[PDB]
Amino acid sequence: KCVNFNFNGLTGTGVLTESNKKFLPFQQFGRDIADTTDAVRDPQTLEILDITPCSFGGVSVITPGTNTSNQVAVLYQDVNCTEVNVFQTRAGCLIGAEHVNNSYECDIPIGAGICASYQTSQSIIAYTMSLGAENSVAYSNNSIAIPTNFTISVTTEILPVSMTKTSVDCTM
Amino acid sequence: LGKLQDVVNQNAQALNTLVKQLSSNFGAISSVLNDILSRLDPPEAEVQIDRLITGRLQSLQTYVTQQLIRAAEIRASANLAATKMSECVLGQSKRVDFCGKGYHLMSFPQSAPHGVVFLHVTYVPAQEKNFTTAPAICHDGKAHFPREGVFVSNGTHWFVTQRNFYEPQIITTDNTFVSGNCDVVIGIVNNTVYDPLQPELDS
Amino acid sequence: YICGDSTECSNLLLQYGSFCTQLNRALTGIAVEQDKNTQEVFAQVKQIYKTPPIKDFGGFNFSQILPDPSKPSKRSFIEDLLFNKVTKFNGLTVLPPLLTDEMIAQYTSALLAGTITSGWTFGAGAALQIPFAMQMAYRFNGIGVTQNVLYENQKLIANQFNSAIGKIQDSLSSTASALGKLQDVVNQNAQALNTLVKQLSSNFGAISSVLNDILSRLDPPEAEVQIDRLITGRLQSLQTYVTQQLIRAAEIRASANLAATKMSECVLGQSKRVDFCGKG
Amino acid sequence: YHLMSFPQSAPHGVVFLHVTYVPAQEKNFTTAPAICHDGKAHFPREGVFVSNGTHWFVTQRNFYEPQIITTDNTFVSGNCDVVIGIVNNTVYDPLQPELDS
Ligand SMILES: *[C@@H]1O[C@H](CO)[C@@H](O[C@@H]2O[C@H](CO)[C@@H](O)[C@H](O)[C@H]2NC(C)=O)[C@H](O)[C@H]1NC(C)=O
Ligand SMILES: *[C@@H]1O[C@H](CO)[C@@H](O[C@@H]2O[C@H](CO)[C@@H](O)[C@H](O)[C@H]2NC(C)=O)[C@H](O)[C@H]1NC(C)=O
Ligand SMILES: *[C@@H]1O[C@H](CO)[C@@H](O[C@@H]2O[C@H](CO)[C@@H](O)[C@H](O)[C@H]2NC(C)=O)[C@H](O)[C@H]1NC(C)=O
Ligand SMILES: *[C@@H]1O[C@H](CO)[C@@H](O[C@@H]2O[C@H](CO)[C@@H](O)[C@H](O)[C@H]2NC(C)=O)[C@H](O)[C@H]1NC(C)=O
Ligand SMILES: *[C@@H]1O[C@H](CO)[C@@H](O[C@@H]2O[C@H](CO)[C@@H](O)[C@H](O)[C@H]2NC(C)=O)[C@H](O)[C@H]1NC(C)=O
Ligand SMILES: *[C@@H]1O[C@H](CO)[C@@H](O)[C@H](O)[C@H]1NC(C)=O
Ligand SMILES: *[C@@H]1O[C@H](CO)[C@@H](O)[C@H](O)[C@H]1NC(C)=O
Ligand SMILES: *[C@@H]1O[C@H](CO)[C@@H](O)[C@H](O)[C@H]1NC(C)=O
Ligand SMILES: *[C@@H]1O[C@H](CO)[C@@H](O)[C@H](O)[C@H]1NC(C)=O
Ligand SMILES: *[C@@H]1O[C@H](CO)[C@@H](O)[C@H](O)[C@H]1NC(C)=O
Ligand SMILES: *[C@@H]1O[C@H](CO)[C@@H](O)[C@H](O)[C@H]1NC(C)=O
Ligand SMILES: *[C@@H]1O[C@H](CO)[C@@H](O)[C@H](O)[C@H]1NC(C)=O
Ligand SMILES: *[C@@H]1O[C@H](CO)[C@@H](O)[C@H](O)[C@H]1NC(C)=O
Repeated sequence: KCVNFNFNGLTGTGVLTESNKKFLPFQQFGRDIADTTDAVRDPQTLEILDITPCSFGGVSVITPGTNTSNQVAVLYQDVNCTEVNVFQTRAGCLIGAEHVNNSYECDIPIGAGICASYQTSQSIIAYTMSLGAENSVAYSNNSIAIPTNFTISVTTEILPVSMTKTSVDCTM
Repeated sequence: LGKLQDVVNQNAQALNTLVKQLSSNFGAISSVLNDILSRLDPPEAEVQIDRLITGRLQSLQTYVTQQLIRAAEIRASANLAATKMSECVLGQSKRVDFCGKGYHLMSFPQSAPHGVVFLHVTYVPAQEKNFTTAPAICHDGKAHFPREGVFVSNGTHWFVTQRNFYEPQIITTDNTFVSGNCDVVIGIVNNTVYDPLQPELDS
Repeated sequence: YICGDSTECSNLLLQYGSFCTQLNRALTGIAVEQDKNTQEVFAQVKQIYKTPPIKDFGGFNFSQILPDPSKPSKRSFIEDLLFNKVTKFNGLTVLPPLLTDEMIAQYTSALLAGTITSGWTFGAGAALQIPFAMQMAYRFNGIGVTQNVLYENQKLIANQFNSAIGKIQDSLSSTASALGKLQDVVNQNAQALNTLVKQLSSNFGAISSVLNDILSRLDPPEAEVQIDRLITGRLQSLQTYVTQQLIRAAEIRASANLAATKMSECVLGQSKRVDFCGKG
Repeated sequence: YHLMSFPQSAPHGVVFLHVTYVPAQEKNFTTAPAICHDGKAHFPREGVFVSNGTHWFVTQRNFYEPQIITTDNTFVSGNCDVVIGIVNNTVYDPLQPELDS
C-alpha cells in the first residue's frame, strides 16, 4: 500500500513489499542505478523489503473543441483503473469516454491504437482506430483494372521557407 | 494554413516565452533589474544581478538553441521547397508523391507569409474497367509485346492500350515488338496481330 | 525528475520560470513527431489493401515477407526476424506509439499487398490490380531493359528473387550487426536515458544527490542553497538531454523523410535516381 | 539540362563540375497542337510542329532540327473537330512512292 516511510532517517514514499532480494548479513540497504534506495532491511525484523513508486502518470485531457462542447474524457497514462464511465487501454486508464466496438478513422489520437471522437445525446467515444477501409485488391494472374478517365487534382501544399527574422541584442 | 500558421505561432510563442522569462526572478530578490539597482549597492547587487544574468543568459542560450534547431527545420523545408520550385514549377517531377498525390503535371507557387504554397496540379486516374490481360501475345510462333502500354481485352477482342488511360488501339506491328517464340513465356495468349503494310501492297 | 515529491523543491523550480513547461513542450513535439514520422512513412496508403487467398505471382515467393495467419501479431516471417534481432521510475516515462506494432505490420502489409498486386498505381489512383509477371515487365521497361528480358527469363528471375530473399533470412538470422542502425538508435536513446538517470547520482556540489537527504538533514534557509545546485545541475542535465534529443529527433526526422521518400519513390513507385534504392 | 559531372576534391569538401546543356539561340515559329491531314489529327511522337512561315516541320523540342512531316514522325488520333488550334497541312507517306515504284 502506498505510504510515507522513515527507516533510520532514510525518508521516502512508496509501496513497500516483501522481496526475493537475498541481502548478505552485513548489508542494510540496496540502491537503484539512480542512487535512490531500491530495497531495505527492516531495522526491527531483518526481512528485505522492496521500495517501489506510488503509481503515477500524465493526465491527458481529451476534448472536442469548446466551439462544440464542454464534455471531456481523461486518459490517465499507463495506470491500471484499480488505482485511480471507465475503460482500460494499453496507453492507460481512460475515464469519461465510452468504448465503442466500431472502428472509425482517428479523430483525437490517444495511443496504442486508441482514438476518440465526439458522436451520438452525444458522448466522447473511444475506439480502436481504422487504418482506412480494408480492401481486397482483386488480383488474378490475368486481371487488370485500367482507368478510363481522370480527374485533374489541384492538391495544395504549404511549406515554411523563411521564418520571421528575429534578432536580440543580448546586451540589451 | 496549419504549417505556416504553426511556424508563426511557434516563433511568437518562443519570443513570448523569452519575454516572460525577463519577469522570472531566477532566485534573485526581484526580476525588475532597475529595482535591484535602485535597492542595492554593488557589494550586494552584483550577486542578485549575477543570478539574473545567469538565468537570462541561460534562457537566451535556450531560445537561440531552439531557434538554431528550428532554423535547421525551416532550412530543410526551404531546400525542400526550392527543390519543388526547381523540379515542379521550373520542370515536371517524375518522382512519385513528391509534388502532390497522383502523377505530377505542374505547380504554381503562390507566396504566403513566411512560406510558399504550391498548387500541385496532378493527373489522378478515377474510373476503372476490369479486363482480361496477358504478358505478351503469340502471333505465328513469335511472341509480340506492347512497345508502350499494356495488352487487354473486353472479352471477345484484344487491344493494346496506354498504362494510365484506357484507349483501345487495334494490335499491329506498329505498337508491338517481337521477341523469340511463345514457349518460354508463362501465360502467353494467342491472338492475331495486324500487318499494317501488306493490305496496302495488296491494294 | 528535478524535484520528485518535494513541494520545497517544486516551489524553487517555479523561480527558474517557464523552463519545465517548454521542456515538456519540446519532448511533446518530439513525441508527437514520432507518430507523424510513422504516419508519413507508413500511412502513405489510404485503404488497407489485402492479398488474395491464391498467391500465384508467376513464380515469385513473397511468403517470407507477407504476413502469415499463424502469427499472434500478423508480422511477416522477415518482420519476425527483424523483431527478434533488435533488443524509468523518476518522472521519466515512455509513451506508446500511436500505431501498435500490429497496426504497423497491417500497414506494411497494405503497402506490400498494393506493391505486389497493383504496381505503382495505388500511389496515384485507386489500387489497380495487375498480374505480378506483367508488373515486373514494366519495371524492366522502367530501367531501359526491353521487357522480353523478363518473360524469356521468368523462372530464372523468380529463382534469383526467391533465393535472394532466402539469403536475407540467413544474413538476418546469423548477423546481429546487420540491424546496427536501429540497434544504435535504440542504444543511443537507452544510453542517453541511463545517462539522464545517472546524473541523479551526481552531487553538482550539493551535500547529497538524493533530494530527501537534504530535506531530512536541513531546514529551508540552508536547504535552498543545496537544492538550488541540484535543481541547476539536474536542469542543466535535462536541457542537455532534451537538446541531444531535439538534434537526434531532427536526424530521425531526416531519416523518416528519407524513408518516406523511398516509400513513395520505390514502394509506391520505381525510382530512376541512381543508387537511391539499392546498388544497381 | 544536366549531362554529367566530374568530382574534384577540396579541403573539407567536394567540387562538382556539372557539365550541362544550355540552349542559347532562339528562333520564333508558328506552331500548332496537332496537324489535320485526311480527317485525322496527326500529332508529333517526340518534338513539336513548327513552321518558319510557309512550310511545316516537326522538330525535337530542345534543338531546332526541321524534319519533313511523315506518318513515321507522327501518331494519329480521332479526327479534327475536337482539337482547339489544329492547323491543316499534308503529311507524307514514306511507303507511297515505293509502292508506286
Ligand atoms: C469488344 O470490343 C469490340 C471493338 O470495340 C467490339 O466489337 C465491335 O462490336 C460492334 C457491335 O457491338 C460491331 O459493329 C463492330 O464491327 C465490332 N468490331 C469488331 C472489330 O469486331 C465488341 O462488341 C466488344 N465485345 C464485348 C464482349 O464487349
Ligand atoms: C495457340 O494456338 C496454337 C495453334 O495456332 C496452339 O497450338 C496447337 O496446340 C495443340 C495442343 O497442344 C496441338 O495439338 C497442335 O499441334 C498445336 N498446333 C500448332 C500449329 O502448334 C497453341 O496450343 C495455342 N496456345 C495458347 C497458349 O493458346
Ligand atoms: C514459398 O517459399 C516457402 C519458404 O520460403 C516454401 O515453404 C516451404 O515449403 C516446403 C514444402 O515445399 C516445406 O517443407 C517447408 O517447411 C516450408 N518452409 C517454411 C519455412 O514454411 C513454399 O513451399 C514456397 N511456395 C511456393 C509456391 O513457391
Ligand atoms: C521554309 O523552309 C523551306 C525548306 O528549307 C524553304 O523552302 C525551300 O526554299 C528554297 C529557296 O529559298 C528552295 O531552293 C527549296 O526548293 C525550298 N524547298 C521546298 C521543300 O520547297 C522555305 O523557303 C522557307 N521559308 C521561309 C519563309 O523561311
Ligand atoms: C482544312 O482543309 C479542309 C478542306 O480540305 C477545310 O474544310 C472545308 O472548309 C470550308 C470552310 O469551313 C467548308 O465550306 C468546306 O465544306 C470544308 N470541306 C470539308 C471537306 O470539310 C477546313 O476548313 C480546313 N481547316 C482550317 C482550319 O481551315
Ligand atoms: C525488537 O524488540 C523485541 C522485544 O520487544 C525483541 O525480541 C527483538 O529482538 C527486537 N528487534 C531486534 C532487531 O533486536
Ligand atoms: C464555431 O462556432 C460558430 C458559432 O459560434 C460556428 O459558426 C462555426 O461553424 C463553429 N466552427 C466549428 C469548427 O465548429
Ligand atoms: C490491474 O490491477 C490489479 C490490482 O489492482 C491486478 O490484479 C490486475 O491483474 C491488473 N490488470 C492488468 C491488466 O494490469
Ligand atoms: C462489443 O461487442 C460485443 C460482441 O462481440 C458486445 O457483446 C458488447 O456489448 C460490445 N460492447 C460495446 C461497448 O459496444
Ligand atoms: C472487377 O471484377 C471483380 C470480379 O470478381 C470484382 O470483384 C471487382 O470489384 C471489379 N473491380 C472493379 C473496379 O469494377
Ligand atoms: C491462373 O491461375 C489458374 C489457377 O488459379 C491457372 O489454372 C491458370 O493456368 C493461370 N493462368 C495464367 C495465365 O497464369
Ligand atoms: C518573336 O517575335 C516577336 C514579334 O513581336 C518579338 O516580340 C520577340 O522579341 C521575338 N523573339 C525572338 C527571340 O526573336
Ligand atoms: C489565337 O487567339 C486569337 C485571339 O487571341 C484567336 O482569334 C485565334 O483564332 C486563335 N488561333 C488559334 C489557331 O487558336
